[PDB]
Amino acid sequence: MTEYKLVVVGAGDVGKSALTIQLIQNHFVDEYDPTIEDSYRKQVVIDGETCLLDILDTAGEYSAMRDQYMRTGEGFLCVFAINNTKSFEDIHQYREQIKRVKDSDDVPMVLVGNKCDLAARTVESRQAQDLARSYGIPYIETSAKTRQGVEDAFYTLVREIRQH
Ligand SMILES: Nc1nc2c(ncn2[C@@H]2O[C@H](COP(=O)(O)OP(=O)(O)NP(=O)(O)O)[C@@H](O)[C@H]2O)c(=O)[nH]1
Ligand SMILES: [Ca+2]
Ligand SMILES: [Mg+2]
Repeated sequence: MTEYKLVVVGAGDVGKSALTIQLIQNHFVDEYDPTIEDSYRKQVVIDGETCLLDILDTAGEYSAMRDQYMRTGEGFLCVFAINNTKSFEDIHQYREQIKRVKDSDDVPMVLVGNKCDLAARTVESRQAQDLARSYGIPYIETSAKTRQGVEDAFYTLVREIRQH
């Protein structure tokens, strides 16, 4: 079956595990986050295509084994939290790590501004749109809490993989 291997990266506590578990289990993780990084699989229909997603949840430095885990990704979600400025600034470092590991400057990737249920945001949508457009990648706002945008972010990443 058609399989899309996706990897979720970004700074601590931006919601990588929460986005992943929302996609897989439709559940919002409140207190019990996996903390230990794992791989999750699910058969979904994306734009009429039945396919399998394998999602690797990553930890929020450099490791040869982490490169080995990341090298298997076909596409990447770079997640920040819209109420945490440092996590947005950190996006540059995660994108640099992907480019190195994939040996490419055009890796299928989506910028994810998570926690968009929080109207008390420190990163404005316009700033993230600017950054995304300068990278040449989509930008999607998500909430793992309300589930808004969650499937949109993963499926848009699949679309980027398809057209690469
Ligand atoms: N309000 C709100 N809280 C969220 C959202 N996503 C995650 N959270 C909360 O943010 C905290 C961090 O989430 P978590 O999934 O553990 O993030 P992480 O990026 O996996 N952290 P780590 O880097 O330590 O693995 C949790 O308490 C979670 O409930 C969201 O969209 N909205
Ligand atoms: Ca594949
Ligand atoms: Mg986590």
